[PDB]
Amino acid sequence: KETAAAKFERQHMDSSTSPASSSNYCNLMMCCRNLTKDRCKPVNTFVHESLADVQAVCSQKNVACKNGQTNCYQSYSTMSITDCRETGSSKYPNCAYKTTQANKHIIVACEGNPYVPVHFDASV
Amino acid sequence: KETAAAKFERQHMDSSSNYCNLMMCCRNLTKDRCKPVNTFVHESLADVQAVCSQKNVACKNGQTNCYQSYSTMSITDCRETGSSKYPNCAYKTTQANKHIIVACEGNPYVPVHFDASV
Ligand SMILES: OC[C@H]1O[C@H](O[C@H]2O[C@H](CO)[C@@H](O)[C@H](O)[C@H]2O)[C@H](O)[C@@H](O)[C@@H]1O
Repeated sequence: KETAAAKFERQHMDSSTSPASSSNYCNLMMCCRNLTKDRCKPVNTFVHESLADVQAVCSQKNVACKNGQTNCYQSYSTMSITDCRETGSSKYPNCAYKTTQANKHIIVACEGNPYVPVHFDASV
Repeated sequence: KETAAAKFERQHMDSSSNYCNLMMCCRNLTKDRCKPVNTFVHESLADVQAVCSQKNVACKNGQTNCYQSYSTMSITDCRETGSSKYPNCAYKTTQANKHIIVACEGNPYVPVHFDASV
């Protein structure tokens, strides 16, 4: 008769392998979104909220962009994001990244009609 | 030419899979009925068993042998979809990082029930 301990392991345990762990999210994603084809993009943030909520930021808190422009906007709320940045040993075409999941406000630059995000400026 | 808007979506959007459908079935949780909800923990077995030595808390049923993990653990919640119908069980998969609460018993003292994630 299965023990209570083994029933729990059966119903609930699925330890991830190294290839499947979140720490490898950035390495897979920077590659599949084509951000490592020509050189290693040093830093890049992925945003996990809906597209509606991210597009909505273009009508939220207007802030200066790092480059000096003023078509940047910060979300009023924090958003689930994942920050990818090159590890010290990363070397093109073998780019490597440290994955950091977080909840932060995002700052995006907006342009066009409709006025939507066209550049990711910072997470704060 | 890919638009400026579409380029932003490619480099930066990753909003919100059949993981629950397969695991619920591989672990025999859909054998004669669809178990309605279940949670899988992706930490090592040793780290999960160590929770029985962490924060002692009351279980939902009032027992006093529940334990909450000091740290958040990577987990996946499996919830039956609205269309799910035995023998064609179907689940929505939601990943999270939360503290887990397990009831423990036995010698050695190990988890025997998943009570909640907080
Ligand atoms: O008795 C406590 C609860 O047990 C189940 O819910 C918990 O366990 C599930 C996995 O077995 C989790 O997915 C869920 O988040 C937990 O709260 C049961 O479904 C609940 O009705 C009980 O209250």
